[PDB]
Amino acid sequence: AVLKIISWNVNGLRAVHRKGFLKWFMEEKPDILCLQEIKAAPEQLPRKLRHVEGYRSFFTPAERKGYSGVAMYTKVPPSSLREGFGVERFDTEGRIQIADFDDFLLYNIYFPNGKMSEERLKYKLEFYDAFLEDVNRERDSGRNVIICGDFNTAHREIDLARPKENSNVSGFLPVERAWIDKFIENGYVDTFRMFNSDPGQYTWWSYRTRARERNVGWRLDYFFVNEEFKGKVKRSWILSDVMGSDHCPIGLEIEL
Ligand SMILES: [Mg+2]
Repeated sequence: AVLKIISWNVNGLRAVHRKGFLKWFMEEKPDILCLQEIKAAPEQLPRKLRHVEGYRSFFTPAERKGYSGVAMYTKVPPSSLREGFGVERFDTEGRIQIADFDDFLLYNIYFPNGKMSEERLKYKLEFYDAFLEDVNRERDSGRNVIICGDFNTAHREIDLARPKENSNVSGFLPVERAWIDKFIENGYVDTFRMFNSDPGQYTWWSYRTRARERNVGWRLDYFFVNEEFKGKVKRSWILSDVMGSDHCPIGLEIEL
């Protein structure tokens, strides 16, 4: 059977809701929909957002109000839903949904970002580590994994408009690029680069300069599967026409 999964850093759900998010949701009709940066507290959401017809909905808010948060809409509910890696300082910021769909585990992650300081960076990298360890334990037990969401890092030079002036800014630091190397070398696949080899493919553009209309952007949103499972991924694309956020959605399509 074909399964369509979408992943989107919505940059505040309320905000994307005001730009026809429901219209588009109903149009595309994916089997699972992963969301990052809900920003709003779930018990505050317009009811039509929390109660979408045909979809059970899962919300994982941060402690801070107005901040972070992840969400998942799925036609068929999972066996269970985890909201953490098991290390405290990472699990309390509503960044983690690990949902068990029997055939695979679905990681909906909103990774942090290492900007403004070194501690911020340290936390991002330690987060990366805690995630890698978590996904490996699950994979080593013979489970198949799908990781999607905002990784906050463009992998290679081919993954952003301006690499040269950015390699000392967080998002493209060699350290951050080095991790994605490690991550892959542990047995995981950037699904999109399985089918697309072109440059100029982005998932985020700065609102601040109308960067999208020029396509001066970054690829920060990824779908990852474990190598043993790549045979079953049919499509992996970027829905770059879909407006409403500073990120656009990206999609995965799998078999059985
Ligand atoms: Mg954002």
